[PDB]
Amino acid sequence: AVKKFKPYTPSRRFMTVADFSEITKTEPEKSLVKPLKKTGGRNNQGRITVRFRGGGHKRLYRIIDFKRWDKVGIPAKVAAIEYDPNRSARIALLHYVDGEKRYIIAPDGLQVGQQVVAGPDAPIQVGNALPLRFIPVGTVVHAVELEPKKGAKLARAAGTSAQIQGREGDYVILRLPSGELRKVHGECYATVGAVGNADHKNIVLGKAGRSRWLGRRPHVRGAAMNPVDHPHGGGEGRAPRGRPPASPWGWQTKGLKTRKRRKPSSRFIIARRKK
Amino acid sequence: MKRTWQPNRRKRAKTHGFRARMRTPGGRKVLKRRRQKGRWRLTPAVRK
RNA sequence: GAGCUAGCCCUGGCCAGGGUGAAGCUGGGGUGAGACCCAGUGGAGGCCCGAACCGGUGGGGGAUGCAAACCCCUCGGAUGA
RNA sequence: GAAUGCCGGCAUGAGUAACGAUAAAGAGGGUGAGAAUCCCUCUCGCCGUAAGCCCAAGGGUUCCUACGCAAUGGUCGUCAGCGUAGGGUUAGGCGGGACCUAAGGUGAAGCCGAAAGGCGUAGCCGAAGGGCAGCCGGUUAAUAUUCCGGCCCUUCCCGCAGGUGCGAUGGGGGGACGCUCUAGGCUAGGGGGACCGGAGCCAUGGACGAGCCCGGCCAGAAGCGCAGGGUGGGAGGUAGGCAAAUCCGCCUCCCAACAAGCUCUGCGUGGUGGGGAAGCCCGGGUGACAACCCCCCGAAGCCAGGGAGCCAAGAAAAGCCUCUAAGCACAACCUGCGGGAACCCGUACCGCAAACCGACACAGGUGGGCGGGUGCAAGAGCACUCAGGCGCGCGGGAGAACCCUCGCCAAGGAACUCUGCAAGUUGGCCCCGUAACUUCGGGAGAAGGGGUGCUCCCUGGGGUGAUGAGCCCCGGGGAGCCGCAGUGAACAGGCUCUGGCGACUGUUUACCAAAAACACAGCUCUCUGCGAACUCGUAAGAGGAGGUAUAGGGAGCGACGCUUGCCCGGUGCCGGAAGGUCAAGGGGAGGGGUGCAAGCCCCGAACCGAAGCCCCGGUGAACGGCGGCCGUAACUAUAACGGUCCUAAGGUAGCGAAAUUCCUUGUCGGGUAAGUUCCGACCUGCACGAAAAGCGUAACGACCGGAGCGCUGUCUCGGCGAGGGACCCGGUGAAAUUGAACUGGCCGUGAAGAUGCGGCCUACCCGUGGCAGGACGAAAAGACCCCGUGGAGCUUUACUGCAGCC
RNA sequence: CGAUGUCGGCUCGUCGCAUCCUGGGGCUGAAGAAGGUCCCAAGGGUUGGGCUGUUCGCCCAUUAAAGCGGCACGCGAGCUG
RNA sequence: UGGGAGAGGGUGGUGGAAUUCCCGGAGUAGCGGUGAAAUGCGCAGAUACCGGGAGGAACGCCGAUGGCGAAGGCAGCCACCUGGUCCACCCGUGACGCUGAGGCGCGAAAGCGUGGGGAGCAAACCGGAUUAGAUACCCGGGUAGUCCACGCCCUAAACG
RNA sequence: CCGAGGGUAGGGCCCGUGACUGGGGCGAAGUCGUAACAAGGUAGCUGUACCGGAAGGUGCGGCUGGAU
RNA sequence: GCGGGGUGGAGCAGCCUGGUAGCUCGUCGGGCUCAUAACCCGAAGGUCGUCGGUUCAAAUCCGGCCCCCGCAACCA
Ligand SMILES: [K+]
Ligand SMILES: [Mg+2]
Ligand SMILES: [Mg+2]
Ligand SMILES: [Mg+2]
Ligand SMILES: [Mg+2]
Ligand SMILES: [Mg+2]
Ligand SMILES: [Mg+2]
Ligand SMILES: [Mg+2]
Ligand SMILES: [Mg+2]
Ligand SMILES: [Mg+2]
Ligand SMILES: [Mg+2]
Ligand SMILES: [Mg+2]
Ligand SMILES: [Mg+2]
Ligand SMILES: [Mg+2]
Ligand SMILES: [Mg+2]
Ligand SMILES: [Mg+2]
Ligand SMILES: [Mg+2]
Ligand SMILES: [Mg+2]
Ligand SMILES: [Mg+2]
Ligand SMILES: [Mg+2]
Ligand SMILES: [Mg+2]
Ligand SMILES: [Mg+2]
Ligand SMILES: [Mg+2]
Ligand SMILES: [Mg+2]
Ligand SMILES: [Mg+2]
Ligand SMILES: [Mg+2]
Ligand SMILES: [Mg+2]
Ligand SMILES: [Mg+2]
Ligand SMILES: [Mg+2]
Ligand SMILES: [Mg+2]
Ligand SMILES: [Mg+2]
Ligand SMILES: [Mg+2]
Ligand SMILES: [Mg+2]
Ligand SMILES: [Mg+2]
Ligand SMILES: [Mg+2]
Ligand SMILES: [Mg+2]
Ligand SMILES: [Mg+2]
Ligand SMILES: [Mg+2]
Ligand SMILES: [Mg+2]
Ligand SMILES: [Mg+2]
Ligand SMILES: [Mg+2]
Ligand SMILES: [Mg+2]
Ligand SMILES: [Mg+2]
Ligand SMILES: [Mg+2]
Ligand SMILES: [Mg+2]
Ligand SMILES: [Mg+2]
Ligand SMILES: [Mg+2]
Ligand SMILES: [Mg+2]
Ligand SMILES: [Mg+2]
Ligand SMILES: [Mg+2]
Ligand SMILES: [Mg+2]
Ligand SMILES: [Mg+2]
Ligand SMILES: [Mg+2]
Ligand SMILES: [Mg+2]
Ligand SMILES: [Mg+2]
Ligand SMILES: [Mg+2]
Ligand SMILES: [Mg+2]
Ligand SMILES: [Mg+2]
Ligand SMILES: [Mg+2]
Ligand SMILES: [Mg+2]
Ligand SMILES: [Mg+2]
Ligand SMILES: [Mg+2]
Ligand SMILES: [Mg+2]
Ligand SMILES: [Mg+2]
Ligand SMILES: [Mg+2]
Ligand SMILES: [Mg+2]
Ligand SMILES: [Mg+2]
Ligand SMILES: [Mg+2]
Ligand SMILES: [Mg+2]
Ligand SMILES: [Mg+2]
Ligand SMILES: [Mg+2]
Ligand SMILES: [Mg+2]
Ligand SMILES: [Mg+2]
Ligand SMILES: [Mg+2]
Ligand SMILES: [Mg+2]
Ligand SMILES: [Mg+2]
Ligand SMILES: [Mg+2]
Ligand SMILES: [Mg+2]
Ligand SMILES: [Mg+2]
Ligand SMILES: [Mg+2]
Ligand SMILES: [Mg+2]
Ligand SMILES: [Mg+2]
Ligand SMILES: [Mg+2]
Ligand SMILES: [Mg+2]
Ligand SMILES: [Mg+2]
Ligand SMILES: [Mg+2]
Ligand SMILES: [Mg+2]
Ligand SMILES: [Mg+2]
Ligand SMILES: [Mg+2]
Ligand SMILES: [Mg+2]
Ligand SMILES: [Mg+2]
Ligand SMILES: [Mg+2]
Ligand SMILES: [Mg+2]
Ligand SMILES: [Mg+2]
Ligand SMILES: [Mg+2]
Ligand SMILES: [Mg+2]
Ligand SMILES: [Mg+2]
Ligand SMILES: [Mg+2]
Ligand SMILES: [Mg+2]
Ligand SMILES: [Mg+2]
Ligand SMILES: [Mg+2]
Ligand SMILES: [Mg+2]
Ligand SMILES: [Mg+2]
Ligand SMILES: [Mg+2]
Ligand SMILES: [Mg+2]
Ligand SMILES: [Mg+2]
Ligand SMILES: [Mg+2]
Ligand SMILES: [Mg+2]
Ligand SMILES: [Mg+2]
Ligand SMILES: [Mg+2]
Ligand SMILES: [Mg+2]
Ligand SMILES: [Mg+2]
Ligand SMILES: [Mg+2]
Ligand SMILES: [Mg+2]
Ligand SMILES: [Mg+2]
Ligand SMILES: [Mg+2]
Ligand SMILES: [Mg+2]
Ligand SMILES: [Mg+2]
Ligand SMILES: [Mg+2]
Ligand SMILES: [Mg+2]
Ligand SMILES: [Mg+2]
Ligand SMILES: [Mg+2]
Ligand SMILES: [Mg+2]
Ligand SMILES: [Mg+2]
Ligand SMILES: [Mg+2]
Ligand SMILES: [Mg+2]
Ligand SMILES: [Mg+2]
Ligand SMILES: [Mg+2]
Ligand SMILES: [Mg+2]
Ligand SMILES: [Mg+2]
Ligand SMILES: [Mg+2]
Ligand SMILES: [Mg+2]
Ligand SMILES: [Mg+2]
Ligand SMILES: [Mg+2]
Ligand SMILES: [Mg+2]
Ligand SMILES: [Mg+2]
Ligand SMILES: [Mg+2]
Ligand SMILES: [Mg+2]
Ligand SMILES: [Mg+2]
Ligand SMILES: [Mg+2]
Ligand SMILES: [Mg+2]
Ligand SMILES: [Mg+2]
Ligand SMILES: [Mg+2]
Ligand SMILES: [Mg+2]
Ligand SMILES: [Mg+2]
Ligand SMILES: [Mg+2]
Ligand SMILES: [Mg+2]
Ligand SMILES: [Mg+2]
Ligand SMILES: [Mg+2]
Ligand SMILES: [Mg+2]
Ligand SMILES: [Mg+2]
Ligand SMILES: [Mg+2]
Ligand SMILES: [Mg+2]
Ligand SMILES: [Mg+2]
Ligand SMILES: [Mg+2]
Ligand SMILES: [Mg+2]
Ligand SMILES: [Mg+2]
Ligand SMILES: [Mg+2]
Ligand SMILES: [Mg+2]
Ligand SMILES: [Mg+2]
Ligand SMILES: [Mg+2]
Ligand SMILES: [Mg+2]
Ligand SMILES: [Mg+2]
Ligand SMILES: [Mg+2]
Ligand SMILES: [Mg+2]
Ligand SMILES: [Mg+2]
Ligand SMILES: [Mg+2]
Ligand SMILES: [Mg+2]
Ligand SMILES: [Mg+2]
Ligand SMILES: [Mg+2]
Ligand SMILES: [Mg+2]
Ligand SMILES: [Mg+2]
Ligand SMILES: [Mg+2]
Ligand SMILES: [Mg+2]
Ligand SMILES: [Mg+2]
Ligand SMILES: [Mg+2]
Ligand SMILES: [Mg+2]
Ligand SMILES: [Mg+2]
Ligand SMILES: [Mg+2]
Ligand SMILES: [Mg+2]
Ligand SMILES: [Mg+2]
Ligand SMILES: [Mg+2]
Ligand SMILES: [Mg+2]
Ligand SMILES: [Mg+2]
Ligand SMILES: [Mg+2]
Ligand SMILES: [Mg+2]
Ligand SMILES: [Mg+2]
Ligand SMILES: [Mg+2]
Ligand SMILES: [Mg+2]
Ligand SMILES: [Mg+2]
Ligand SMILES: [Mg+2]
Ligand SMILES: [Mg+2]
Ligand SMILES: [Mg+2]
Ligand SMILES: [Mg+2]
Ligand SMILES: [Mg+2]
Ligand SMILES: [Mg+2]
Ligand SMILES: [Mg+2]
Ligand SMILES: [Mg+2]
Ligand SMILES: [Mg+2]
Ligand SMILES: [Mg+2]
Ligand SMILES: [Mg+2]
Ligand SMILES: [Mg+2]
Ligand SMILES: [Mg+2]
Ligand SMILES: [Mg+2]
Ligand SMILES: [Mg+2]
Ligand SMILES: [Mg+2]
Ligand SMILES: [Mg+2]
Ligand SMILES: [Mg+2]
Ligand SMILES: [Mg+2]
Ligand SMILES: [Mg+2]
Ligand SMILES: [Mg+2]
Ligand SMILES: [Mg+2]
Ligand SMILES: [Mg+2]
Ligand SMILES: [Mg+2]
Ligand SMILES: [Mg+2]
Ligand SMILES: [Mg+2]
Ligand SMILES: [Mg+2]
Ligand SMILES: [Mg+2]
Ligand SMILES: [Mg+2]
Ligand SMILES: [Mg+2]
Ligand SMILES: [Mg+2]
Ligand SMILES: [Mg+2]
Ligand SMILES: [Mg+2]
Ligand SMILES: [Mg+2]
Ligand SMILES: [Mg+2]
Ligand SMILES: [Mg+2]
Ligand SMILES: [Mg+2]
Ligand SMILES: [Mg+2]
Ligand SMILES: [Mg+2]
Ligand SMILES: [Mg+2]
Ligand SMILES: [Mg+2]
Ligand SMILES: [Mg+2]
Ligand SMILES: [Mg+2]
């Protein structure tokens, strides 16, 4: 994992790339891809609404199966594991004995050539999807639905995992990747195992050029601006913040909680995140 | 050096042309004003 | 009003030639097995030199200009943000 | 009569500057009223990865021909992109449309908004992307893949024949894709030929030659050959591809497998149709029955959807093939052949420019293709040159100062100056050689040196061919020759040492700043559980993201190394079902108005009562802040030590006269003959200090300092030379400025700096080339400063309000 | 203030004399040589470097001497910046 | 060849006690801590008690003056993989041995890098005492670290 | 041709010296504390880490060369 | 120029609000100790920088003069 480079340019010193050894197929499934329209961070008004975005490599979108409960009981062979540019995780190509072909995000330890299945009866085995209530308490799990039949919402990123801690009634207790303890409904599906490609966080981008490849445009500090641009803008020479550190839009950016207080899911959060 | 006028027949007709004016309230009131003033040409002329 | 300019989007196009010689690979040495070393092969890079192309560092000229920002000498980048 | 008034007219500056790249001209002969300027010829010069040719955009008749010169043309004009008139643009195959989708735009459904309108799936529109059938030659004063000729092809309609379960918008396949590198075989293009065809040529000392000079092809259907691309076959099951499906997907089995077969392109050949030079002669004719061949170089182009490697993971849709559904199987579709049918728009000409963008025939700007030869290591570099195109729309003289651009310079060599600014120097290739330091890559083209041409001889290997000759590509050795000098011309780093700052490549104030500023990988804090946070929007709806805490937002810091100390009293943020305060509301002790009264009507205390605030803690890579005085050691001096006041706590490591040090050129050391700068130290740091990070750091820098070598007209100290101007003559002819002017010096006076007043002095009238002391010269109603109860941007614990949030 | 360009340098000077040198003197605590001090005198002369933007100053090496001031702190329609 | 004892080593798994935190109940004026105290914690309901939950680390009794390892070192339990080692038999090879400069590997704690984890403990640090002072010992806290993975470090009263 | 050597350029080892700086040894009667030797008044020592005017203190692990 | 300050030997209270000078340390005497320090018991020492005024009365309130810190000195 994590391929290094000799320092033969200044930027190769620290640049590390993924080793891609789990990949078995280097071109996507034509039936499962569609064009991913780059927004550049512009909304339908044409206005930049998320700053410093654009100019990254072209990408096609892989249709990922975040349901899996609509092919209950139909086994599928893991045909390949493919590089997906729209997500940190790797993806897995499934050939259902049905004849259907679908993508899922590749959990850790998944081996090409094995079988996976989904349903209340599925073996508790890496790559299988079951309603949260049928999964043994204590087992790690990923790609979890937050509400039944609404699609997998949590624990989708590379390396991430949610652990089933307990259950009460129609709900089980998860420890999300963040360390929040949340009640999620038992009928919500989830895939046992943690998401693969855990070495994803040890990638050293290496140079400004690699952030540009990813579509991330240069970020300009508030302190680098003028008072017409930002609370931190101006001052003769360099200047400390000189007020509570704030965003471009005025709100404080150090500590100020921003989750809506009266949000209904508060009743279902047992403990706010850790660390 | 590169100057400000860079003629473009398509850009001309799609920006100031008759159909662009007719679409919007401000564009219609232009044609209204130039008609009321007696302008011989209500819109820029372009060859196409 | 974005036919200037700024950013982004979609679709195309361009970048003479020369230099350096990463990983890998093969063979050889090495070891219990290795690490690793050696040669060859290989052809990486916001690598090197340099036109087109993109710039505008210093100096001179120009100053009712050839020109409301130009000309000459010089200089930066030139597979890349 | 004044408003730097307004409009117009006309002056002044002035026959002045200028006449727009220094690529360059001269003669002859024509035409004409008139000729440096038009035409022809000869000579000369310039471009030749263009200053030539071809597309696209933009322009819109500017194209061709006749007639013409008033204005336009920076001069002239008989000429012209000018005036007048006539003529000129021909397509089923080229481009666009009757085809397809991309962003985007629009938008039946639907959603939202006082109105106007905003949004929005499908669908529609939308191209320089996909798809699609024409190549060569000839002809016109002007069009040609368009007309003509030869040879080809496409679709539509109808018909004949043969074949088949036919039939779609729907299912499926395909279309269909990146970057870098790249194989085989060709083509374009080019070099050579003692071979082939040609008008001729023999000069001025020689050559009648294996001499010089010129040319030696282009297109082509079927077929064939070479090269590649694409592609398994069959059967059984089937629940998936939102109906169906023999298709496609998944499973098994048999055979086929670096093939082959089938298919599709490229190239070659190919019936046939064209082309065909110099030279001579008046665009043509001839050459000419022209020849038309061999060898080599050879693409970035073609075969193509080839191959390999890599990560940053690389449109869509139709045409097309297949499946079937309604329907229909007198159909319909497929294949072959035949006849017929085939519309609309563009097509002139300019197109790196005198016709496009710059008010101009403006030294600027403008996308794509072709871009020949030789030599220089290569090349689109450089020099010369082909094809082709130009000498730039004022000239002729003169040979001053001075200016520009350029060349050389004795002795010295930075002494110049803020600074080696500028200009020298160095300069490509091959070989020898190359330090501190380092993150082991680098530093490095370090530094420094040697070689470089020509002739003869010997010889090694590679491509092609064949294993040989020839041509071509890398070489190795020996002996020589010439010159001041052999990358003999042109293009082509000066080097080093040492600090500061920023890791680095990048980015920036278009048009005075390119930097140490911004960005940057990286680090940390913080927010965000997804209908996320946040952002734009009244909203709907979007972005975030078809992402999910290894994720996304915000903030600071800024590779890396070693680190980042103490203060939570104030502000911020965070936590805290107590307490306090707290609005509307609840409550109603209790008063009031009025009425005959029931009543109607008003005021109203305790008490209950959110967030916020108070209060209680937390919290620094949150805002920030990190002491004073007095005394003390057995020489002095200085305090490890102590005393006391204060604080929320009293600056830790590291660093320090610094991009920070006021006193200050501090002091000492180095370098220098001499050093306010520089480097190294010291520490009484006016006024360093730890993510507004602290101290370092290899590499990097058109950054900013200091020094040395080299070399120089930078200088001592200037001199000469060249060209373009300046000067003169012919042509054309501005400008700002301007109260009028008959416009001298001194010493005085004057609103305090007088051509203009006084006194004295000096002075015949008018120019031309020059110089800048004055005319408080010109320019711009001073940017500085103040004044205005003038304006704007910005800030905040100024006031007040609003969005948003609670 | 409907603009009088501001330091220093370079270039070009010109003037004053309260004289730095050179020429002429008196007094000296002037033996000589060399000084001091004052008087007359503006004719001429009054160097080259290191440092710093500097004027100034310090220093190096010389000198007969290394004068001080005015001229819009002379001089930017003369230059530099 | 046949047998044995053992915390020898590595991987994965897992068991109970305790501590802390969290939630529910119950309950009230103190708890804690010391030489004595104060800081601290507690009517915002602590301490002490019961039930539930989460998480990390370490394995009581067995346990010994014991065992294994070359040393460093190794202790709940289970399975796997693996080293050493002793006895028996007297079967096989026939001196094949001993030591070992260099070399290579292993090497307690602390420490370092990148991830993770973090209950208890605890350098640094804050606070309360003590004291002339108290940058200490004692008390309340508390960051590294202690734990896991990979990679470094290679020291020792590494001692018999 | 070679050739003493001369010149230019860059290296390597040694020596002397250098503002200042770092500890070290020694030095009849200096200042501060009392870390060690007794359980030295917190048993000592230890490798490491961090801190502090100074001896030293503390953490982790080790040793007995620890008293009772 | 503007602000604060001077009081036993040392560092600080009292000033504002007139009458009363106080805290820690040091010093001096005694104690414990073999002795010193620490510790314990007692005590001395300040006319409040100086002058002038106000007042019955000034460390205190008001003016100088001295002195010591601190802040400022900007536009050219
Ligand atoms: K003025
Ligand atoms: Mg790397
Ligand atoms: Mg390396
Ligand atoms: Mg992978
Ligand atoms: Mg598709
Ligand atoms: Mg998107
Ligand atoms: Mg839209
Ligand atoms: Mg935008
Ligand atoms: Mg945003
Ligand atoms: Mg953006
Ligand atoms: Mg993602
Ligand atoms: Mg992936
Ligand atoms: Mg739920
Ligand atoms: Mg990273
Ligand atoms: Mg990307
Ligand atoms: Mg930034
Ligand atoms: Mg700023
Ligand atoms: Mg700024
Ligand atoms: Mg703005
Ligand atoms: Mg604002
Ligand atoms: Mg603001
Ligand atoms: Mg600010
Ligand atoms: Mg600023
Ligand atoms: Mg700023
Ligand atoms: Mg500042
Ligand atoms: Mg501040
Ligand atoms: Mg703020
Ligand atoms: Mg908000
Ligand atoms: Mg949470
Ligand atoms: Mg421009
Ligand atoms: Mg344009
Ligand atoms: Mg157009
Ligand atoms: Mg167009
Ligand atoms: Mg347009
Ligand atoms: Mg529009
Ligand atoms: Mg229009
Ligand atoms: Mg409308
Ligand atoms: Mg309207
Ligand atoms: Mg209307
Ligand atoms: Mg009309
Ligand atoms: Mg209009
Ligand atoms: Mg444009
Ligand atoms: Mg290029
Ligand atoms: Mg080379
Ligand atoms: Mg390979
Ligand atoms: Mg320039
Ligand atoms: Mg220069
Ligand atoms: Mg100009
Ligand atoms: Mg130019
Ligand atoms: Mg040039
Ligand atoms: Mg370059
Ligand atoms: Mg009047
Ligand atoms: Mg006026
Ligand atoms: Mg007027
Ligand atoms: Mg007028
Ligand atoms: Mg007029
Ligand atoms: Mg008139
Ligand atoms: Mg006139
Ligand atoms: Mg005139
Ligand atoms: Mg004149
Ligand atoms: Mg002129
Ligand atoms: Mg001119
Ligand atoms: Mg002539
Ligand atoms: Mg003429
Ligand atoms: Mg004429
Ligand atoms: Mg002619
Ligand atoms: Mg050429
Ligand atoms: Mg025009
Ligand atoms: Mg005319
Ligand atoms: Mg006429
Ligand atoms: Mg004219
Ligand atoms: Mg003209
Ligand atoms: Mg005529
Ligand atoms: Mg025509
Ligand atoms: Mg035709
Ligand atoms: Mg039609
Ligand atoms: Mg459209
Ligand atoms: Mg098209
Ligand atoms: Mg495409
Ligand atoms: Mg076509
Ligand atoms: Mg054809
Ligand atoms: Mg033709
Ligand atoms: Mg004709
Ligand atoms: Mg069919
Ligand atoms: Mg179909
Ligand atoms: Mg495809
Ligand atoms: Mg694709
Ligand atoms: Mg050739
Ligand atoms: Mg052919
Ligand atoms: Mg089926
Ligand atoms: Mg003939
Ligand atoms: Mg190409
Ligand atoms: Mg191709
Ligand atoms: Mg790549
Ligand atoms: Mg589409
Ligand atoms: Mg029928
Ligand atoms: Mg058929
Ligand atoms: Mg039609
Ligand atoms: Mg045409
Ligand atoms: Mg050009
Ligand atoms: Mg032209
Ligand atoms: Mg012209
Ligand atoms: Mg032009
Ligand atoms: Mg040629
Ligand atoms: Mg060359
Ligand atoms: Mg000319
Ligand atoms: Mg020209
Ligand atoms: Mg002339
Ligand atoms: Mg003359
Ligand atoms: Mg020239
Ligand atoms: Mg020369
Ligand atoms: Mg000469
Ligand atoms: Mg000379
Ligand atoms: Mg020199
Ligand atoms: Mg010299
Ligand atoms: Mg110099
Ligand atoms: Mg000079
Ligand atoms: Mg030179
Ligand atoms: Mg050269
Ligand atoms: Mg060196
Ligand atoms: Mg070296
Ligand atoms: Mg060096
Ligand atoms: Mg260095
Ligand atoms: Mg190295
Ligand atoms: Mg090089
Ligand atoms: Mg040679
Ligand atoms: Mg020769
Ligand atoms: Mg010779
Ligand atoms: Mg160079
Ligand atoms: Mg930089
Ligand atoms: Mg910078
Ligand atoms: Mg830095
Ligand atoms: Mg750095
Ligand atoms: Mg670059
Ligand atoms: Mg600028
Ligand atoms: Mg500007
Ligand atoms: Mg501008
Ligand atoms: Mg700048
Ligand atoms: Mg730059
Ligand atoms: Mg910037
Ligand atoms: Mg940087
Ligand atoms: Mg970092
Ligand atoms: Mg908004
Ligand atoms: Mg989305
Ligand atoms: Mg950086
Ligand atoms: Mg380092
Ligand atoms: Mg520290
Ligand atoms: Mg605080
Ligand atoms: Mg606070
Ligand atoms: Mg607090
Ligand atoms: Mg209300
Ligand atoms: Mg409340
Ligand atoms: Mg503060
Ligand atoms: Mg200092
Ligand atoms: Mg200094
Ligand atoms: Mg410094
Ligand atoms: Mg500074
Ligand atoms: Mg400072
Ligand atoms: Mg200083
Ligand atoms: Mg000095
Ligand atoms: Mg010295
Ligand atoms: Mg000092
Ligand atoms: Mg800060
Ligand atoms: Mg700062
Ligand atoms: Mg550095
Ligand atoms: Mg740079
Ligand atoms: Mg630079
Ligand atoms: Mg120098
Ligand atoms: Mg030098
Ligand atoms: Mg000169
Ligand atoms: Mg001349
Ligand atoms: Mg004339
Ligand atoms: Mg004229
Ligand atoms: Mg008059
Ligand atoms: Mg008069
Ligand atoms: Mg006169
Ligand atoms: Mg006169
Ligand atoms: Mg006066
Ligand atoms: Mg006067
Ligand atoms: Mg007069
Ligand atoms: Mg008079
Ligand atoms: Mg009078
Ligand atoms: Mg008079
Ligand atoms: Mg006179
Ligand atoms: Mg004249
Ligand atoms: Mg004149
Ligand atoms: Mg004058
Ligand atoms: Mg002047
Ligand atoms: Mg004047
Ligand atoms: Mg005046
Ligand atoms: Mg004047
Ligand atoms: Mg003047
Ligand atoms: Mg002006
Ligand atoms: Mg005005
Ligand atoms: Mg004014
Ligand atoms: Mg003005
Ligand atoms: Mg003023
Ligand atoms: Mg006012
Ligand atoms: Mg007023
Ligand atoms: Mg005002
Ligand atoms: Mg303004
Ligand atoms: Mg005026
Ligand atoms: Mg003026
Ligand atoms: Mg004399
Ligand atoms: Mg004189
Ligand atoms: Mg001065
Ligand atoms: Mg000075
Ligand atoms: Mg003398
Ligand atoms: Mg003077
Ligand atoms: Mg003046
Ligand atoms: Mg002055
Ligand atoms: Mg003055
Ligand atoms: Mg002056
Ligand atoms: Mg000037
Ligand atoms: Mg000046
Ligand atoms: Mg002037
Ligand atoms: Mg309480
Ligand atoms: Mg209570
Ligand atoms: Mg936990
Ligand atoms: Mg035996
Ligand atoms: Mg170890
Ligand atoms: Mg305390
Ligand atoms: Mg032991
Ligand atoms: Mg000799
Ligand atoms: Mg002791
Ligand atoms: Mg003790
Ligand atoms: Mg301690
Ligand atoms: Mg006190
Ligand atoms: Mg008081
Ligand atoms: Mg009182
Ligand atoms: Mg007292
Ligand atoms: Mg009293
Ligand atoms: Mg100011």
